[PDB]
Amino acid sequence: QIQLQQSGAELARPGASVKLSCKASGYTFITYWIQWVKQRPGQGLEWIGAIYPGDGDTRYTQKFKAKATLTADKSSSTAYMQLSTLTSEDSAVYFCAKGDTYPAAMDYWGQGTSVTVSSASTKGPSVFPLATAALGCLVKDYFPEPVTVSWNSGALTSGVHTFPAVLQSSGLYSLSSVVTVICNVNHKPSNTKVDK
Amino acid sequence: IQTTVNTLSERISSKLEQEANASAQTKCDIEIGNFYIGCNITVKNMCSADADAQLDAVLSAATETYSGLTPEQKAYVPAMFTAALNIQTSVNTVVRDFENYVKQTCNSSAVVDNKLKIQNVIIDECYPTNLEFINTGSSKGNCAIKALMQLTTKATTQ
Amino acid sequence: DIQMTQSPASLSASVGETVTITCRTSGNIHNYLAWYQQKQGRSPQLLVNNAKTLADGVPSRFSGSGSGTQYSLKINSLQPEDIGSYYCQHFWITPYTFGGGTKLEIKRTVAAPSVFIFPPSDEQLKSGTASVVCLLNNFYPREAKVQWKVDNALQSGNSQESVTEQDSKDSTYSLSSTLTACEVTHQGLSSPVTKS
Repeated sequence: QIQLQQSGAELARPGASVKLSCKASGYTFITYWIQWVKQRPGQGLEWIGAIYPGDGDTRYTQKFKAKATLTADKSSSTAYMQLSTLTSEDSAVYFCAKGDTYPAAMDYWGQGTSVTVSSASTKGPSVFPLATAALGCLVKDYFPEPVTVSWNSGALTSGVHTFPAVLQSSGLYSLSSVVTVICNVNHKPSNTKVDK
Repeated sequence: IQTTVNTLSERISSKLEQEANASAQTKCDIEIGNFYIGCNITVKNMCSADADAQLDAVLSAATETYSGLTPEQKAYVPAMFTAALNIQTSVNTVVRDFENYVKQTCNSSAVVDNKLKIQNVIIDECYPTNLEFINTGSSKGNCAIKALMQLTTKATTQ
Repeated sequence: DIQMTQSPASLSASVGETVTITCRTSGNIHNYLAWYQQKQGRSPQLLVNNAKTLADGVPSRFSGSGSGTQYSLKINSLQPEDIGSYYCQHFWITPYTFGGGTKLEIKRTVAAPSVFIFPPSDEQLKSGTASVVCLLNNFYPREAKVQWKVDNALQSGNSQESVTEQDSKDSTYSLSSTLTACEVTHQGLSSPVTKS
């Protein structure tokens, strides 16, 4: 019923700016506060702040009062978070989440936007295959994160192990996905949809 | 008993029209929706737009009404706190205790960040006493009005 | 400003054991407190609201208790689907803060790796790159050693490895190592299995 759609994976440049969009659907977007949380990779949850789409009222954590500007468009039912002066500590996942008539707890959560701030260039994955028996896909040389892997357009779920990617010394990323018993690799930041 | 309740509503309406400069014709940001409970419930809009000033006037009205209370009437007040707020006190600390309760409660995110326009007020018990809810126009202001209304009702249970 | 100490930061336990996570506040927060569960690479999901109230769809083994400065999320009958991170969050007064997080993991019986090896696919060779992949599938004690020996020579500084998080269906781990023979050492095998 209630769905929060978030903007797709972005590559940001250091010291520049990025704008994140949270499209609400399934409720009166104008009567409930929206909240934003940041999670640095492998770290805990950070409360950024909250906007009240009707009033337009905002509350902020001090730390982010310089980094993040919360806005909302009632006509579109989209909340916006704007990130400025992008350091490396802004490389994180940002979540929007519906609250109540006061901010309160976040009961419905958006999927999250992965923001990588970097000078390097986007590069699409090369998907190399691999041979109960184990078969697999190698997703080599891609940037930024993340890549999604599915097997048989989602038919194959059991026995799948998609691994945490590794940062090859070049600064490009690699991961392998295997299943024991054709694989669909997606890389939004380079709009790649290889299905080996 | 009700004679005391009337003083309170008078003093709240006066102290409010003076320090908070409110009138029965001022626009209400927060309007009372429904009031639920031999007791007679009425709502009086005495609205304004400056919450902190409203809260300060409600407390000076309750302070004055309490201090005016006779020695016997005062001795009865400690029981009402426990019954209405699950908080203990004494005839020499009621005032300060009431103001911490309010300061703490009426500055909670569910009070001050609540963007709800129509507010409902519900009270369990009441014993032909006429009760008046002064809608102050703010969640903070009405929060203290609700706190006094809880003490007033569990007072009419004697 | 309300501060939130959550303890412990890690827990292990056997299926069916009961598990408790504590959140401690600098001030009284009058039960304006939520618990969330986060499964690997997913959004947080609300578990308990207003300290004690369970959310919709949340199973009966989750419980929440607490007074003014001390709140607890209890899991009687710990299940393998419960693997993940758990956070608390107060909403007593803006600004909202989170807890540090608890990482729940499951103790189970020792399970030996299944080892498979993959030869650099022809396409990768064509591109002047040769990655050889070693996969350990479903072992329990996460502690593992993959040694690389091509031409029976212990290679070094040329391998990258990657582990998964515990599988909810087995409570096991999986491992992938890349070289750009593998000797597997684990406390569920006797002599280190070597595939080449």
